[PDB]
Amino acid sequence: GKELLEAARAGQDDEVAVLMARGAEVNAADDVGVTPLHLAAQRGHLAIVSVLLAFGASVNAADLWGQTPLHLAATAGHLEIVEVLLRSGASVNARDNIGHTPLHLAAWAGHLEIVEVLLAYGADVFAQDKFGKTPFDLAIDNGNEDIAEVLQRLLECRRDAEAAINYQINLELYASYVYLSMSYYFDRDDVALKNFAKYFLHQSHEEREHAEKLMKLQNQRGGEISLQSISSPDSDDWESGLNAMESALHLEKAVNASLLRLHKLATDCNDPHLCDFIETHYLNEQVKAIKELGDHVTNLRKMGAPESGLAEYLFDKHTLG
Amino acid sequence: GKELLEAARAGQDDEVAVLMARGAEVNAADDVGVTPLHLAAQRGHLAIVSVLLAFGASVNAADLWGQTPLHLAATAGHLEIVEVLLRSGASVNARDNIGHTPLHLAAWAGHLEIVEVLLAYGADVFAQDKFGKTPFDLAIDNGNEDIAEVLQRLLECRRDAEAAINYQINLELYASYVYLSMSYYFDRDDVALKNFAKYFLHQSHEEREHAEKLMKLQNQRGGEISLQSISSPDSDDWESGLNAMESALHLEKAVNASLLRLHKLATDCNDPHLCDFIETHYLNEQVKAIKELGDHVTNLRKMGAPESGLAEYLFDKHTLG
Amino acid sequence: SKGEELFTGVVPILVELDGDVNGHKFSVRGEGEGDATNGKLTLKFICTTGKLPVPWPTLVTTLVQCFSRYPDHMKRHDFFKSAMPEGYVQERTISFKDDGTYKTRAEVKFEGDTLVNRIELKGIDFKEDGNILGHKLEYNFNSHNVYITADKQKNGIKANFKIRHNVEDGSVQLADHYQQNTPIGDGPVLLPDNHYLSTQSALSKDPNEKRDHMVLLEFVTAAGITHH
Repeated sequence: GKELLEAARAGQDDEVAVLMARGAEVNAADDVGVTPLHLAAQRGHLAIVSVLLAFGASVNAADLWGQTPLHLAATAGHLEIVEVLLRSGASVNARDNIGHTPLHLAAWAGHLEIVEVLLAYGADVFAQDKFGKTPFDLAIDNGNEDIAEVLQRLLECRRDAEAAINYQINLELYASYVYLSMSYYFDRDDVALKNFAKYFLHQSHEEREHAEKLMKLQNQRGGEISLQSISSPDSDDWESGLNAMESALHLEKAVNASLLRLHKLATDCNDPHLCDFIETHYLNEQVKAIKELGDHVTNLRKMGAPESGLAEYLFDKHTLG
Repeated sequence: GKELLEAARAGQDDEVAVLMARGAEVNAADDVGVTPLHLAAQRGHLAIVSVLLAFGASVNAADLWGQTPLHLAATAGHLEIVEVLLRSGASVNARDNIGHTPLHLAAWAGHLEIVEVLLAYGADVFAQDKFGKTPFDLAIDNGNEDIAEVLQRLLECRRDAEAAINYQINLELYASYVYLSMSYYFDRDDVALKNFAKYFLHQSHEEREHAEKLMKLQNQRGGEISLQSISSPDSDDWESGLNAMESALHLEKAVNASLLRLHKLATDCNDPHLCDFIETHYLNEQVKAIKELGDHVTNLRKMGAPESGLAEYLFDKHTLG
Repeated sequence: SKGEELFTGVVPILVELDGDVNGHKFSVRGEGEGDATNGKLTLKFICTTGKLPVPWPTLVTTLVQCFSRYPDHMKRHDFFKSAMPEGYVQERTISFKDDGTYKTRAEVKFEGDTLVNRIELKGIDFKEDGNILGHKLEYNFNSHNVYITADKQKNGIKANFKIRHNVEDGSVQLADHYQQNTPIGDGPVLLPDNHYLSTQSALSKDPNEKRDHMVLLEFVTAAGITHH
């Protein structure tokens, strides 16, 4: 009923064994709320926590102070207990009264391997306590040096991915604006080409769908969209249909280069979902766009444009309409 | 008719050249079934095997003992012949009478580079001979040290991927059970919320489809499903709709963490199909689930729950139904 | 230096065995090739003396350890090597349980560069309506080991081992083999401490030979020292 806890505290693995074989209280709440699992985690005793878990102990046991065996085990420094608790269902994001999470304590105490296993199981790096500190702060105010480095790397990966997605949103909005300009150039009455105009209006709308997809993505990730100013296109007079097609080709190539840079960034920081998203929705459309626009340019050049009217007229009639 | 074989054996590349230019037997079966290609592979003579392949030799030539030029070439130690034979259609998984495959001999003899090129072309690491040994055994009983290491790494990668897929099956079955408990909590008559109940029953069934997908996957890979015991949910009384939604949120986050660990494992062991499977079927559903459940939690918290009836009533009416 | 060189490449073999077993005279010729670098031997035996009363599995054990794969760490414990082309002789006794015995002398050497092996056999003390000889045992083979021990009395070695031949009805026959290995020359032969030697082999037939044939390929290699 109560005589098991002192044997757990003294490390009497055989005594708690023989006394738990006989019907005994496994989920004992004590004079301050310390279950035998808590005391078996404070001291480093793997056999006791194993034979206690097998007999039906609770890994999440709300101590009178707000602690859990994972808290005390991460604070102590015993890695095997941390592993066997994480595999049994311990919650990596449980709070104290101060608000500390097991990673706060892992960073304060200075346990690198425990920090790694806690980061693998879903502990978040920018979580705060009541007083406003993140594990990186408890790491830098205590001289624990490498905890700080491996947490700074993750903070920086998240910040840089957020920034690159914002820049891609701005780049697609700019491309949409450039295509709108191109389209209303071919609508003048000294440039009377209607299917060039329809072509570039269609591209203008597709490029806005592209940017809204990235906005939705960044809201799904929990990041912050920060919209910016959209530059005006470099020209108002796109001299001909050939020159406009070549400018669209260079623009599509620049967009594709930015996508490749963002993909390499998401690969460095171990982000499978971002890489899958980029290559599923964005890398096969750019290849097809570049192929098609290069086809248009060689067709127009062979037919004899720009020095030939009746080349752009018949291209506009037969290929674009 | 027969005078070419002794010139192949002596390494007379020019003689077999001038004699094969003149109409000669290329697929010669000899007094024990040794074709000029076999003898050209035993000794290291790349020019002879090239001029024999060009003239229509058979790379799979069933010797009277069961050998093939790939067997003798892998046993000897000549890498260039192994490459030019593998590119010409040699079968990496042909057997002797003992049952040895070219990798068995590559591991016995101690040829590291040949072991690598044979592993690139589809030689399997756990294949046995009649006496029951795998290439790792022939490697460890002969002092060949690094063959053993690079084969142990592969054996371990396969074992660990099998184990992680089993653990993911168990985790999704447990999540399905937890949702079933949640759903039949809101069906009591002191908890009269019907659309909370329908919600959590739907999630309960989706999570079983998720686990059957992984079972099918592991049968497609040739692994062994090993089912285990399913723990019971931690609570029978989920105090309110807010608390149940928050518990579902933490559960979905734990499942997502396990998926990320398994993806990193499949990335370390060079397994493109497993990574593609994980990010195609599993990583975009978890993101949407977490987004939706966090939306539900903030809506409920703003409306004034749990300290407000008429908050969960109207949430149940308007959002869940 | 010299004794190890003589096996740099392939070696053709010619094995002659003349035996007398209970009024049964027989000659056996075997043709094939071997390499010591991989401990590999590949042979085909044929009896030009008609049908033979003893099963083929019996003749397998008694038909060139000079070809076993030897590593660079046992370069100092290869007794069979240091004596080439010096050669050597071996006297073997094989003892069947639940039947008689064989006494077999063999002289092994190089002849030119062909390995010719002359063996004389006297097998007696058997019951001629039995199983070990009466073709009741199964046409198969298993993996085996040989224990080689230094013998300063003959400045050579002794080799002892035990073979288990399974019968078509689950039972096994355990033949115990002794042999004394001694070199012909008085030169310095490398002295191996007692260690073991693993051996595997496989038996098969030619599909288009009308005589009595037995094709066999085999891998043989030694060990016993736990070196660095």
